[PDB]
Amino acid sequence: KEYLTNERIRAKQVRVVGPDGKQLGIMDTREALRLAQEMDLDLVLVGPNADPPVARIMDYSKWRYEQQMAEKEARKKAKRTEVKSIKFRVKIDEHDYQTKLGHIKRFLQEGHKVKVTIMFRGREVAHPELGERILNRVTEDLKDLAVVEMKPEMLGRDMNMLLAPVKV
Amino acid sequence: AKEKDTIRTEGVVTEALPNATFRVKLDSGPEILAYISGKMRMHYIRILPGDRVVVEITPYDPTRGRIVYRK
Repeated sequence: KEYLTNERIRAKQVRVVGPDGKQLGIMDTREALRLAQEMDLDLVLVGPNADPPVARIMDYSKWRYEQQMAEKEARKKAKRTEVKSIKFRVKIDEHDYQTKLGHIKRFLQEGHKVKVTIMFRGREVAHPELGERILNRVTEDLKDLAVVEMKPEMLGRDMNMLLAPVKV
Repeated sequence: AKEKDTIRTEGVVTEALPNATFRVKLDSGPEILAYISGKMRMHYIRILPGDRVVVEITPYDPTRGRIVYRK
């Protein structure tokens, strides 16, 4: 990631690279240092793995900053959109259901993949008939905004689907 | 006098209302808000929709049933 700069470099002969791309060839390290000083820059060993180590006259700090910026860009472009989860229940009344649906819709709009689990608790036997029906209903409601990424998969005291946005 | 009159017909638990009242659809047909039995309440016997329960029903008003037996 990071390199040896001017005084950090202990190897005697190094291949000198310029601010833009000025090939100065294999010079002494001292000479390179002097050059850097003259430029008001620093020689930094950019290829320690190369023939008498490749070292660029550069503003090292500037380069570092650039690298950091690039990294940040990469991680900001990694898509902040993820999984929002919405545990339903068996006996969920209508208003509440609608609220949940609205929430789901909002999530979808934002860009999110939606874990639409149905929580079960007591009997957990008649579960698929009612729970599955509920899930189906939910899917129907979100025909336009959500494509079903998944299909209802019962693990614990529950069954989870995932949902995806219709169009990206 | 105490009249022996009631119908001991079964039914699917449709939906849970308050108190422990349910709109349960019978073997034969009509859904009546059926309240849970006292006995059931005493022995804490829960019910959820998706059940098949014994529901004693009145001659005076065949609209208010009574969920007798523990499922």
